[PDB]
Amino acid sequence: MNRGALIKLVESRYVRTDLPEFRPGDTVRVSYKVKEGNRTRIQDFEGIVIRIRRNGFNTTFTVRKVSYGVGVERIFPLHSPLIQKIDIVQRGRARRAKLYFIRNLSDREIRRKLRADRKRIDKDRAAERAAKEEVQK
Amino acid sequence: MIQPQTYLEVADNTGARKIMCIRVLKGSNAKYATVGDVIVASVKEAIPRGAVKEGDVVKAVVVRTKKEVKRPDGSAIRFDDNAAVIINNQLEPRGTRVFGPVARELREKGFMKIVSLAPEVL
Amino acid sequence: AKHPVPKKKTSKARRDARRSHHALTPPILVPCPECKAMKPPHTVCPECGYYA
Amino acid sequence: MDEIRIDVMRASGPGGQGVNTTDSAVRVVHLPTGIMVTCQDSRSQIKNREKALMILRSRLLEMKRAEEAER
Amino acid sequence: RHLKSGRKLNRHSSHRLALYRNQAKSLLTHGRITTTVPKAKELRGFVDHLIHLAKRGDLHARRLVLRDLQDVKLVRKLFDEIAPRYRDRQGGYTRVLKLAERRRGDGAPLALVELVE
Amino acid sequence: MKGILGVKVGMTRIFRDDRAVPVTVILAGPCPVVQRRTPEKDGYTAVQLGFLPQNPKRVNRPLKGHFAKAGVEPVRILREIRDFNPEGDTVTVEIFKPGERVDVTGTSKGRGFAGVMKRWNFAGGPDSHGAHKIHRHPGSIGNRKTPGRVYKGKKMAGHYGAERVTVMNLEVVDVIPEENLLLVKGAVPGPNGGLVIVRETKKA
RNA sequence: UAGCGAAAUUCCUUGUCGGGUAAGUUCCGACCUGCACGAAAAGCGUAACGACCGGAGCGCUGUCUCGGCGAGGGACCCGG
RNA sequence: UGUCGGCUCGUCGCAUCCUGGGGCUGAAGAAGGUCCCAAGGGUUGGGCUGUUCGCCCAUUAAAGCGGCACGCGAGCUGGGUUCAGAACGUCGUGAGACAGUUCGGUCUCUAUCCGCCACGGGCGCAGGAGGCUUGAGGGGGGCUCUUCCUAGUACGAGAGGACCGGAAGGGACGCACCUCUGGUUUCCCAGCUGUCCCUCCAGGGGCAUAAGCUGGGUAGCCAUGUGCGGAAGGGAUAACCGCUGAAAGCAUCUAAGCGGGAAGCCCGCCCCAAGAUGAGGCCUCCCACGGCGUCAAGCCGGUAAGGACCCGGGAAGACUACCCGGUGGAUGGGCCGGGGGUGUAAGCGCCGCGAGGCGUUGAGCCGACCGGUCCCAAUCGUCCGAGGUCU
Ligand SMILES: [Mg+2]
Ligand SMILES: [Mg+2]
Ligand SMILES: [Mg+2]
Ligand SMILES: [Mg+2]
Ligand SMILES: [Mg+2]
Ligand SMILES: [Mg+2]
Ligand SMILES: [Mg+2]
Ligand SMILES: [Mg+2]
Ligand SMILES: [Mg+2]
Ligand SMILES: [Mg+2]
Ligand SMILES: [Mg+2]
Ligand SMILES: [Mg+2]
Ligand SMILES: [Mg+2]
Ligand SMILES: [Mg+2]
Ligand SMILES: [Mg+2]
Ligand SMILES: [Mg+2]
Ligand SMILES: [Mg+2]
Ligand SMILES: [Mg+2]
Ligand SMILES: [Mg+2]
Ligand SMILES: [Mg+2]
Ligand SMILES: [Mg+2]
Ligand SMILES: [Mg+2]
Ligand SMILES: [Mg+2]
Ligand SMILES: [Mg+2]
Ligand SMILES: [Mg+2]
Ligand SMILES: [Mg+2]
Ligand SMILES: [Mg+2]
Ligand SMILES: [Mg+2]
Ligand SMILES: [Mg+2]
Ligand SMILES: [Mg+2]
Ligand SMILES: [Mg+2]
Ligand SMILES: [Mg+2]
Ligand SMILES: [Mg+2]
Ligand SMILES: [Mg+2]
Ligand SMILES: [Mg+2]
Ligand SMILES: [Mg+2]
Ligand SMILES: [Mg+2]
Ligand SMILES: [Mg+2]
Ligand SMILES: [Mg+2]
Ligand SMILES: [Mg+2]
Ligand SMILES: [Mg+2]
Ligand SMILES: [Mg+2]
Ligand SMILES: [Mg+2]
Ligand SMILES: [Mg+2]
Ligand SMILES: [Mg+2]
Ligand SMILES: [Mg+2]
Ligand SMILES: [Mg+2]
Ligand SMILES: [Mg+2]
Ligand SMILES: [Mg+2]
Ligand SMILES: [Mg+2]
Ligand SMILES: [Mg+2]
Ligand SMILES: [Mg+2]
Ligand SMILES: [Mg+2]
Ligand SMILES: [Mg+2]
Ligand SMILES: [Mg+2]
Ligand SMILES: [Mg+2]
Ligand SMILES: [Mg+2]
Ligand SMILES: [Mg+2]
Ligand SMILES: [Mg+2]
Ligand SMILES: [Mg+2]
Ligand SMILES: [Mg+2]
Ligand SMILES: [Mg+2]
Ligand SMILES: [Mg+2]
Ligand SMILES: [Mg+2]
Ligand SMILES: [Mg+2]
Ligand SMILES: [Mg+2]
Ligand SMILES: [Mg+2]
Ligand SMILES: [Mg+2]
Ligand SMILES: [Mg+2]
Ligand SMILES: [Mg+2]
Ligand SMILES: [Mg+2]
Ligand SMILES: [Mg+2]
Ligand SMILES: [Mg+2]
Ligand SMILES: [Mg+2]
Ligand SMILES: [Mg+2]
Ligand SMILES: [Mg+2]
Ligand SMILES: [Mg+2]
Ligand SMILES: [Mg+2]
Ligand SMILES: [Mg+2]
Ligand SMILES: [Mg+2]
Ligand SMILES: [Mg+2]
Ligand SMILES: [Mg+2]
Ligand SMILES: [Mg+2]
Ligand SMILES: [Mg+2]
Ligand SMILES: [Mg+2]
Ligand SMILES: [Mg+2]
Ligand SMILES: [Mg+2]
Ligand SMILES: [Mg+2]
Ligand SMILES: [Mg+2]
Ligand SMILES: [Mg+2]
Ligand SMILES: [Mg+2]
Ligand SMILES: [Mg+2]
Ligand SMILES: [Mg+2]
Ligand SMILES: [Mg+2]
Ligand SMILES: [Mg+2]
Ligand SMILES: [Mg+2]
Ligand SMILES: [Mg+2]
Ligand SMILES: [Mg+2]
Ligand SMILES: [Mg+2]
Ligand SMILES: [Mg+2]
Ligand SMILES: [Mg+2]
Ligand SMILES: [Mg+2]
Ligand SMILES: [Mg+2]
Ligand SMILES: [Mg+2]
Ligand SMILES: [Mg+2]
Ligand SMILES: [Mg+2]
Ligand SMILES: [Mg+2]
Ligand SMILES: [Mg+2]
Ligand SMILES: [Mg+2]
Ligand SMILES: [Mg+2]
Ligand SMILES: [Mg+2]
Ligand SMILES: [Mg+2]
Ligand SMILES: [Mg+2]
Ligand SMILES: [Mg+2]
Ligand SMILES: [Mg+2]
Ligand SMILES: [Mg+2]
Ligand SMILES: [Mg+2]
Ligand SMILES: [Mg+2]
Ligand SMILES: [Mg+2]
Ligand SMILES: [Mg+2]
Ligand SMILES: [Mg+2]
Ligand SMILES: [Mg+2]
Ligand SMILES: [Mg+2]
Ligand SMILES: [Mg+2]
Ligand SMILES: [Mg+2]
Ligand SMILES: [Mg+2]
Ligand SMILES: [Mg+2]
Ligand SMILES: [Mg+2]
Ligand SMILES: [Mg+2]
Ligand SMILES: [Mg+2]
Ligand SMILES: [Mg+2]
Ligand SMILES: [Mg+2]
Ligand SMILES: [Mg+2]
Ligand SMILES: [Mg+2]
Ligand SMILES: [Mg+2]
Ligand SMILES: [Mg+2]
Repeated sequence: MNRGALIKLVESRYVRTDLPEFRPGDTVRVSYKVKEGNRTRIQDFEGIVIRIRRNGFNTTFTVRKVSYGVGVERIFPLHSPLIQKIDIVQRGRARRAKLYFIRNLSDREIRRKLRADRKRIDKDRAAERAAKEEVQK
Repeated sequence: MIQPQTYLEVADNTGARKIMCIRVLKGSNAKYATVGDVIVASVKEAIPRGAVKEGDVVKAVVVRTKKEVKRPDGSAIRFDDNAAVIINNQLEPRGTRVFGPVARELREKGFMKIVSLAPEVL
Repeated sequence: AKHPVPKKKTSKARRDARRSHHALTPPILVPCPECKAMKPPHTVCPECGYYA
Repeated sequence: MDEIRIDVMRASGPGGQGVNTTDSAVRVVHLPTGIMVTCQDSRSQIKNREKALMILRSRLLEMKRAEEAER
Repeated sequence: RHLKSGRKLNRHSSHRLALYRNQAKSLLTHGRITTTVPKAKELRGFVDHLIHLAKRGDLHARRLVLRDLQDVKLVRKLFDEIAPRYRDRQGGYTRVLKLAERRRGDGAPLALVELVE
Repeated sequence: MKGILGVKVGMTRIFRDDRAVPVTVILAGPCPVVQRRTPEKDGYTAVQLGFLPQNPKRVNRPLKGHFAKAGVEPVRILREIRDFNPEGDTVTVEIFKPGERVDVTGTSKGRGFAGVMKRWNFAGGPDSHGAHKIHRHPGSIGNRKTPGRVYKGKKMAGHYGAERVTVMNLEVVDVIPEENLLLVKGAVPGPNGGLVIVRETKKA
């Protein structure tokens, strides 16, 4: 009975590792399996990461964006079977965890407040185009 | 959540700008109202010589809430502010072009007339 | 002196009755490894000592 | 009378713990016309009811003499 | 209701905190200390941590124990005599023992926080 | 009338076909039959179902004889299930099929000596104008001389919770026999470790 | 008389009309039918000034929908 | 014998506002009128006024009436009324007066008894002891709207628009739960200020609350969040519909008898429960007196099964009780792994005059959650406890 953990982790066979890295302070777009009137589609959602709530399974994350004058946020179950493809577009400096403070000043300052994490930027573009040539030959 | 005495913005061009919820139209004694619901409200201000003037008691349907809406598929979505659209007893917008995103919930309520004019059907 | 006021002088019979469970309960002691002195359970003792 | 609703209630103003309980301030209303008249100066309901009604009568009268002569 | 949390303490944050630190300083000074049953039990956990943290070495760990114990000479001793003595004695670096005495006046149950050996 | 014991192990959420569903996780290990009481031997039909293993030394009680009476490893706990004499010598999670709805009884968390407001979710009292004496206070309780007393069972503060609570019509989600696990529709009484029973609901 | 006037004065009275509000026995403008103003027990008015009394709006908020959690001093247990 | 209204908590009545059923209709259908049956449950938010009352806005299935000292001030409020001040109209020569107005105006920490909500101690239960139970009796719960399908059919000139049977969704309310969303999380982590100190720099503590301020936060508790409940169904019955049917050759639902028929009643569901002294039942364990009592009625030291004390400790808990563990051991505490929170420690190196910046680095630190390991601590021992009446 000393498996209180693993037990919860057994039904947790709904896991998914087809999902890149992304720490708060970097914009990212996700194609969600959104059902239209009756059919199914993949409405793209393009925004920055605000919250990341880690709790083993069901560990969700939030994404807020500007839309025609209004700001809209969305919380996504990380290992949700409806996250077709979560694509990274640009990473930046964190210096925070839950950065709701962007709500306050969502302007050209929010850009100079959220820098460009050249650290991960390099590691990303490099490891990408570097391991590509390896998978080639 | 939207209750009486609540100020909502106007996502359409009905001329209205801000309206205070007079009441939530639902069960005998509702308590709140979120995206998709319809509420009796009063215009607390409107564009000069608009289609609807200050003090007009109209019925409107929520389009955006500050309180995130839960999705059956575990998903969640929250807006920056609370707004709606002045409707007809025919449950159709008194105005046309309705700028500003909406919600997919409006779809299961028969307000497709809205969603068609709503650019960002999020 | 305020609202809370006893109505009647509690009969001396009821008083004692009240203090029924009021009686004490003798302490608990056991013989010790050192002397024959009676140490309280799970405890050391003066003029006795201990180990480890 | 069948169209005159009579309502009673606690008077308003001084009257010690009397007025507080001893209500009986009369107030009538002509349902079809929606014109009510009230009175709470006397210490007795009936005394007021008489006023209230008779007053209403006077009101309606002039309202009838109004249109009647208006025509 | 809500003791689902960890342990228990009296006084107020600042106080109880300084309390632990004080009983720590005093403890590492004499080794065998007498106090109340609870104060001991809690103090037990607190001290062991400092000892095991001292079991380490890096000056960071040092400066870390310098947040609780202030006396540089005292902490110095910890990284010299105290820690080594308990080498390879992972966990339970101290001992708690019930005393038969009872503080007069308040009837307090005394005890002992002994540095195992 | 299906019936099997188990304990609440925790709860997360799964994904049905393309929708999210919060579910609770129970553990229905093998429950050895101990005493199939017939109406002849008693007056009602039922079955004593054991549970967790035991240090044979702790069960030195006459329980030893009761266990040996059916010849079984000394379990820890055992209760009855009215109107239910199945088969074999042990019940399992195989009893429930993904789709059947079940009733689960548990022991609610004890909220100790809870206040009226907390207990029966009352209204309380004015936080502003009114005297800082009756914020969370039942206020009135009775009338004048008539009746002069208090209606028995009048909702008052006090020790509340930690009792027998039965939740109903929880649909059986994915059941994995591979580990004696069982998934249900989430909201289940009792903490993470309480002994609960799972029976057959009454839809019709 | 001037002036003021359902008034710190208007019983009928939530007078009537206009304004403010979704809705206003209160509030403001106005008429006069002043139960019961009115010229030094002063009349009408008035910048500024009140911990003075009334109405509205903005801002904001556990006042409220409606409550939840947390801290400490009591309460509670033991010794005096 | 504290007096309005308000708040809080309600409970009862039925002359029923709603939902339930039913008769008649000047009842086509829809909708309605009126009368009968029927409290089980429900019976909104707001503007104005001290108000009750009422008027009004928006809605509603409906926004019921009344009793309980027009329920409730040892539960609260104090706007009203009901002292002293003051004022206007006002009557009085006046002092003063006004169910005539206006402004202000001290509601008293300790519950003995009954009663009510919770919890324990004692005895009892004609052997002792452990586990599981029976359900007498009682408590809880009883609401409802909306779209569509049947079918735009029956009905109807038309506009409209059914019964019945079925499905789906929503409100309010109840119970329970932390997965998710959301909250708190008093030292979990970090940033920041003034200052005093350690130790000059770096680094670091106290204090600015009872956290100094701020950014964020697991477990826990929790609602805004999640699940589930009202029901089905059996039985009897209400007003009522009807049968056979005489009195009374006809007639009649009744006078014998019989059937159908309510959100109501009984049962069913859920919770308590043999102090059900009418003390129930089941399964299992231990068993003789060893001595006085001639009898009857009892006592005594030791025992058995088994329990208690003490100790570590708990989502259990004021206390006590409840629950597991107590070396034949993972009970807590420490240590290690993990989950989790924060968000690149310290030190050193590099760049820049410098504040700082870069790397070392998802680093360091790290409460409660999940699990492991005997380093610390549950060492040791004590008391109790049928030996079971008569026919
Ligand atoms: Mg899978
Ligand atoms: Mg995926
Ligand atoms: Mg620019
Ligand atoms: Mg205007
Ligand atoms: Mg429509
Ligand atoms: Mg469109
Ligand atoms: Mg468009
Ligand atoms: Mg005596
Ligand atoms: Mg005694
Ligand atoms: Mg008077
Ligand atoms: Mg009265
Ligand atoms: Mg009277
Ligand atoms: Mg009288
Ligand atoms: Mg008079
Ligand atoms: Mg507690
Ligand atoms: Mg401090
Ligand atoms: Mg610790
Ligand atoms: Mg609680
Ligand atoms: Mg609560
Ligand atoms: Mg509650
Ligand atoms: Mg209630
Ligand atoms: Mg309230
Ligand atoms: Mg007060
Ligand atoms: Mg006071
Ligand atoms: Mg007081
Ligand atoms: Mg009273
Ligand atoms: Mg005027
Ligand atoms: Mg008047
Ligand atoms: Mg008026
Ligand atoms: Mg006029
Ligand atoms: Mg007017
Ligand atoms: Mg007007
Ligand atoms: Mg207007
Ligand atoms: Mg207003
Ligand atoms: Mg008006
Ligand atoms: Mg004129
Ligand atoms: Mg005069
Ligand atoms: Mg004058
Ligand atoms: Mg004069
Ligand atoms: Mg004069
Ligand atoms: Mg003047
Ligand atoms: Mg002036
Ligand atoms: Mg002055
Ligand atoms: Mg003044
Ligand atoms: Mg409050
Ligand atoms: Mg608390
Ligand atoms: Mg507190
Ligand atoms: Mg406290
Ligand atoms: Mg004392
Ligand atoms: Mg209530
Ligand atoms: Mg009917
Ligand atoms: Mg009818
Ligand atoms: Mg018909
Ligand atoms: Mg017709
Ligand atoms: Mg009832
Ligand atoms: Mg109100
Ligand atoms: Mg108001
Ligand atoms: Mg107002
Ligand atoms: Mg008012
Ligand atoms: Mg009022
Ligand atoms: Mg009126
Ligand atoms: Mg209306
Ligand atoms: Mg009543
Ligand atoms: Mg009264
Ligand atoms: Mg009262
Ligand atoms: Mg009072
Ligand atoms: Mg009162
Ligand atoms: Mg009283
Ligand atoms: Mg006052
Ligand atoms: Mg007043
Ligand atoms: Mg007054
Ligand atoms: Mg005079
Ligand atoms: Mg006043
Ligand atoms: Mg006053
Ligand atoms: Mg005091
Ligand atoms: Mg008492
Ligand atoms: Mg009884
Ligand atoms: Mg019963
Ligand atoms: Mg047709
Ligand atoms: Mg046709
Ligand atoms: Mg036709
Ligand atoms: Mg025809
Ligand atoms: Mg036809
Ligand atoms: Mg049509
Ligand atoms: Mg019909
Ligand atoms: Mg729907
Ligand atoms: Mg939670
Ligand atoms: Mg949470
Ligand atoms: Mg800290
Ligand atoms: Mg701090
Ligand atoms: Mg400092
Ligand atoms: Mg100092
Ligand atoms: Mg530095
Ligand atoms: Mg310095
Ligand atoms: Mg200091
Ligand atoms: Mg100092
Ligand atoms: Mg500090
Ligand atoms: Mg100071
Ligand atoms: Mg201080
Ligand atoms: Mg903080
Ligand atoms: Mg926060
Ligand atoms: Mg939390
Ligand atoms: Mg609490
Ligand atoms: Mg709720
Ligand atoms: Mg129903
Ligand atoms: Mg429902
Ligand atoms: Mg039925
Ligand atoms: Mg017939
Ligand atoms: Mg015949
Ligand atoms: Mg016949
Ligand atoms: Mg007939
Ligand atoms: Mg007859
Ligand atoms: Mg029925
Ligand atoms: Mg029925
Ligand atoms: Mg019953
Ligand atoms: Mg003998
Ligand atoms: Mg005998
Ligand atoms: Mg014991
Ligand atoms: Mg034990
Ligand atoms: Mg032992
Ligand atoms: Mg352990
Ligand atoms: Mg442990
Ligand atoms: Mg521990
Ligand atoms: Mg993490
Ligand atoms: Mg760095
Ligand atoms: Mg370098
Ligand atoms: Mg530079
Ligand atoms: Mg520097
Ligand atoms: Mg720290
Ligand atoms: Mg860790
Ligand atoms: Mg050991
Ligand atoms: Mg070791
Ligand atoms: Mg003995
Ligand atoms: Mg004996
Ligand atoms: Mg014999
Ligand atoms: Mg015989």
